[PDB]
Amino acid sequence: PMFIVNTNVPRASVPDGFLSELTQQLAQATGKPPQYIAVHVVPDQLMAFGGSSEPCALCSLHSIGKIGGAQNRSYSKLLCGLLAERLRISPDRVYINYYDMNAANVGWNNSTFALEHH
Amino acid sequence: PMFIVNTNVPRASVPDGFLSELTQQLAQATGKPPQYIAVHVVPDQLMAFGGSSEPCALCSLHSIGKIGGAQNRSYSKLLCGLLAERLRISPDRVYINYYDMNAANVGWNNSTFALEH
Amino acid sequence: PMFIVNTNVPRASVPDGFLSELTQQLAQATGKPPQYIAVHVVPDQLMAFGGSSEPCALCSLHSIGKIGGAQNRSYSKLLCGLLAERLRISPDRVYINYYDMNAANVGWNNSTFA
Ligand SMILES: O=C(O)/C=C/c1ccc(O)c(O)c1
Repeated sequence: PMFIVNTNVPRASVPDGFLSELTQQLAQATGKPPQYIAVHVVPDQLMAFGGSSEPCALCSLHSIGKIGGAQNRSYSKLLCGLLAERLRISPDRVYINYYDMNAANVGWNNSTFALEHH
Repeated sequence: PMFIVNTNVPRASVPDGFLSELTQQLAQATGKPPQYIAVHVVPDQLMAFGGSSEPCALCSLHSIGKIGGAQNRSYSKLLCGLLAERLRISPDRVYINYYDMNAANVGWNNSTFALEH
Repeated sequence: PMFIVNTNVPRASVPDGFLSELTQQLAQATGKPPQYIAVHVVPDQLMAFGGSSEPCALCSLHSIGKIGGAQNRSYSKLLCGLLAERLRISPDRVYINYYDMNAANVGWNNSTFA
């Protein structure tokens, strides 16, 4: 799984340990080994949410499977809680786009995760 | 709705009220309250369009609904219009990827927009 | 086609000619004319892959068609090769998301591709 956070919170406000905590907590939430998890945090962004430049975040989570109604609600509670506690961003100023990727459409290590056909 | 612009135009060339302008214009175009509109502008990018580093932009518009053939051409005229006028980017050097998101696949406020099941 | 690379490799390590090489090689691999290929490289990113900050890349390739099982494997071999040779990123620390775009969902030049 791959998690990206873009935010107008400044770099100096991102705590030591943030990327490792996201890695661990995502591995736990998705039931996937942490070796697979990629995390990417982009601070100091020029952004508005509702026309206002109070802290906010635009995020994406891409996974092959483990995406769905109940699961995505759990991920949102986890990730919003982390963004609130660590970055001081209000949960109602956060969007997370969830993408259930097909294995054939994820490249890795010179190939893709679809090894069965064609 | 969420609109993201990545561009090689420098930061100093982005006008002070551009984020506010995009917000109001997208609210009107989509018929959604501005409170739901998020805008993200990323200047000074290392990018090329057709092998050239003249001004260009790579963009995305995500919405739950209000995405489709006729609507998207309307969004393209509006957004290219704004990019040309405000950032001085030729419309033929802009790409906009449109995504019609399912409510269940958009997280917000500790949950998603799918409150029904 | 639109190709984006986000990486923690520093800007100073991106070699002269990298965007041109990406453009030319994507044109060759996808068949599409180079005049319409857009490439975007974002270095110096705060990133981890498997919990480690050794060099890594998160990438996307969007194309109207030319996306599929065998074609995507070929793109991955090409693009991981370039990231390995040019940016010194191990291929097993690269993810590439492939998107087959509907022409009505791609804006360009005041309109769409449909
Ligand atoms: O990134 C995008 O928004 C898509 C751009 C694009 C532009 C021209 C093409 O022929 C194509 O397949 C895709």
